[PDB]
Amino acid sequence: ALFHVDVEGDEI
Amino acid sequence: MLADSFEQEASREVDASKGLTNSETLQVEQDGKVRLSHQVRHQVALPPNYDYTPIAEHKRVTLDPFQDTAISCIDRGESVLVSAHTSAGKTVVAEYAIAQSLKNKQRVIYTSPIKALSNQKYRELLAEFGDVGLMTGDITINPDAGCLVMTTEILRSMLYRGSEVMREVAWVIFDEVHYMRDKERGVVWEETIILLPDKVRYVFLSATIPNAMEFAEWICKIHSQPCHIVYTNFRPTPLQHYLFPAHGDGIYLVVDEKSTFREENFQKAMASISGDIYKIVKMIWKKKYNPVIVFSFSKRDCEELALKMSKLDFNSDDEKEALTKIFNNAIALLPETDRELPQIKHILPLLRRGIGIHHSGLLPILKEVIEILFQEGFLKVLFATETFGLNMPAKTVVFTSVRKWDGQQFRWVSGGEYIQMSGRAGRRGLDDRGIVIMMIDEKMEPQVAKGMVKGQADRLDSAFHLGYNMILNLMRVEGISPEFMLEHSFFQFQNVISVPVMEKKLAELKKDFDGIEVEDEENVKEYHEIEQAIKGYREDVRQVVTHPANALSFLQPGRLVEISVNGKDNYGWGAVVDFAKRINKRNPSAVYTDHESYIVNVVVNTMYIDSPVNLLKPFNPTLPEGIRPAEEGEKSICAVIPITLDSIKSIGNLRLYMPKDIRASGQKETVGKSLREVNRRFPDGIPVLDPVKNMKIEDEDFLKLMKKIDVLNTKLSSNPLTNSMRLEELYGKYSRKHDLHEDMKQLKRKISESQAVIQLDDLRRRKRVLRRLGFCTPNDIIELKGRVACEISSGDELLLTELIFNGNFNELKPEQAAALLSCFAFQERCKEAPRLKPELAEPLKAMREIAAKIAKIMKDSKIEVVEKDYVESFRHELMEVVYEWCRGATFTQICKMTDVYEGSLIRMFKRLEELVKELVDVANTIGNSSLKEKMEAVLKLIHRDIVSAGSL
Repeated sequence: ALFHVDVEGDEI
Repeated sequence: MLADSFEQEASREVDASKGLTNSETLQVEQDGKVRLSHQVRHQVALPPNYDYTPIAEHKRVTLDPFQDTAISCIDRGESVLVSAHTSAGKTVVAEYAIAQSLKNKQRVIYTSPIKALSNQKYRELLAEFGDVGLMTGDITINPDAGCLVMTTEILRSMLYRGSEVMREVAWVIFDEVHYMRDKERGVVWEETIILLPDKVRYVFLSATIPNAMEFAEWICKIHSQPCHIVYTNFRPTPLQHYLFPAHGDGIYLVVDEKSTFREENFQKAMASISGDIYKIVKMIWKKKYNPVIVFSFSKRDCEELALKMSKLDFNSDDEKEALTKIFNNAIALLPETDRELPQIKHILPLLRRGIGIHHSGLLPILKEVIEILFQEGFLKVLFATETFGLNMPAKTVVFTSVRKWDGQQFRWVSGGEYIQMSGRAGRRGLDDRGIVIMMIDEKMEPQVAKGMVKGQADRLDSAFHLGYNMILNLMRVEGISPEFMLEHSFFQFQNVISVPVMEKKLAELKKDFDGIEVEDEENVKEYHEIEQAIKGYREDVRQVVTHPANALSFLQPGRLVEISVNGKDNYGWGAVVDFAKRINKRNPSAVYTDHESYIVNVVVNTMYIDSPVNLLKPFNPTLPEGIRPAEEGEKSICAVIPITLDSIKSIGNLRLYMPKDIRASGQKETVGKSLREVNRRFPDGIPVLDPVKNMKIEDEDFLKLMKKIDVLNTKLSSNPLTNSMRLEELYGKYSRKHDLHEDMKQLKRKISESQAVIQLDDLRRRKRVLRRLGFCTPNDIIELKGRVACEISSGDELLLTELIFNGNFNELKPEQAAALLSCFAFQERCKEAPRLKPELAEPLKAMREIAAKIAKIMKDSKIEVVEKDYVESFRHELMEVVYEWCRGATFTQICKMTDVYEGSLIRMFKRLEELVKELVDVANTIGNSSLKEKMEAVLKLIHRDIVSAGSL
């Protein structure tokens, strides 16, 4: 909707 | 034991005034004038079993009743502390005491706090009486005169010797006694006042202070004599206080001549809150309410503001030619080489136009000229700083901001600071009223304002502390004990009066304790201890979660975070906007906590609406006073705040869609709306990121911490109380007691610490440092190393002594030693200097090595000391400045070499001169002729050109 669920962390 | 506590009212009439309002402020009497009133308070501290007769019946053998009462005490021969504002007329009391001693052929001493004020009082007193003399640290003149004006610092050294001059001394007058609380030089006043003879009487002249009785009781207990107080908030020139909301055209009277707070005008003033200095000066000029002092708190803010006054001119060409002649004549005292200095030439155009600058950075010649030209009415507006005792009265005073800059934050001006600066308004006789104007740029609350413009003065709190040079001096004298000072210090007297108010809190605190009793205490206590253990371990994992190594990888834009800054202000759930490394532009290479090493910009939706967010700095996470989470029942505004990692309570599993420019118009509103939705879809709370599964924290020690938590939970789940209905009820009754018990235990120890003598342990710890360094024998019999430390007072007596005896100055050059000693005379901070060449870095490291040897001994001797902090306290940033100054460089060359203002350089050079002169006299006692020739060559090398120039 206005966002997303994010659980992965960028740049390892 | 006290008595005779009567108050008496004194009324007078003053000419009417509409001030800046288009209406009269106070209802005028039938005579066409306004009736004012002030109260004069009196108390007396009596020694036990003393024959006392109440005042208001003494007969003397254009005065205010506060002067009449204080003079009546002096006529009766009893000490008196007078507390009133700067212009209230306290000097009338000193003149009576100085006269009553002459008419009895007795001697009176007068002590002035800061430098030249004694010398000016010396000249002023001769014309009033004739039989007056002066004694000072710099110069010595006429001791035989009946009356003697003497420096306060010189009196302390004079009472250790016991010069017996007090044989025929009847009164000692301390002017501006409240400087006893100065954290740097306040200990001296307490020292001298302790060492006074019990047979001598005293007259204490102090500003408005609330705790005047504490001082009188202290005098009464030490010197076994009665001591009166006379207090009056009486302001001779009535004051009017205005608020100027910024970017507006309004001016509002918030409190008037009767100190009544005008409520309606205030809420009007706050309603207008949504260049400015230019408008106010032009107003005061056209309304003929000059001179004006516009106070700025920074030296650069003063110069910048005056630069914004480039348009206006306030002086006619006859006056412009007049003051320029006075300016040129004063410049003549400088060498011809320094008369073309940039600070000198750039300030003259401002002076010709009638605008002056006055700050500590000015050259000593310039500051003196600007002060005089302002007295002559040549300067119509003066841009000045809070730091001034000078006689610089103006009829209107303006404050640039309603906040003062703290060491690391912008704090609201205190009640005291407002009192001390509003007093610079109004002139006796000349002006019917004094105007103070404060520019405010924040929707400040009413109770906050009353606490400021109508607040109360600061207390006179003792600053007595032990000093190494002080203890060593007391060893040489056979008559006074260091324990004796502590037992008589005003500090100790303030603790012995504190414990009855602490005991009242304690007995009240236990009353709530006895009334609380929880059934099944053993089971409830175990449950409490386990939950506390869980609370501790869970806070421990938060530090591991918020550490940059693990947290930064997951701090994408839009990430949801729970914000709790400094464990106090809880802003709720917000969204990360960006993050960057902390660099500290000022004082680079400063150490940062791992958690404080980074700054995160987060959007929040729970900011209080009237919180002044315009003060936020991009990378300064110290939230200014007034920026706070919205309280219950208060409006919320979306804003972006900076935080360190420690301000994150938990990290969320969700992440929002953020615009490219969060700074754009209405973007904080749209994100604040999304935050409201995420807070709405998850009323119970946001799910956190799993540290092991989601955040992939695999460290083995971290895994053992998590297992330690799981054990306590299953341990908690097997407790009998977990399945109880009264659990929340029976737990709160206990947790309220445990908090109380920890509060009582704190207070039980607090009274114990004050029951004994203050810093009595610190005295034993300092003496241990002296015995270890060789300053006195293991039986505290003074040593030569200790003797020479008594002569040093313009610097660290311990380190300078260790450097001299170790021969650190032997292998150096006079230009090198001067740079070394500069580290002992420059206390103020400045920008980090470039890396020192090997010619100056070797004697610096040679001193830093000795410094660490001292710091480790202080820590080992059980003194609270940070070793790293002590070694860096000796500022080396001016070493290259002092070195090149000795090599022949001109003043123009060294000024372009640092960011330190010109006046500050002059002050430290002269302060370095004073220190080197002390080491010259020390070389006589130690009998080191090679060191004497060295320091003398250093002094002649510094003392040249501008630093050697004199004053007007």
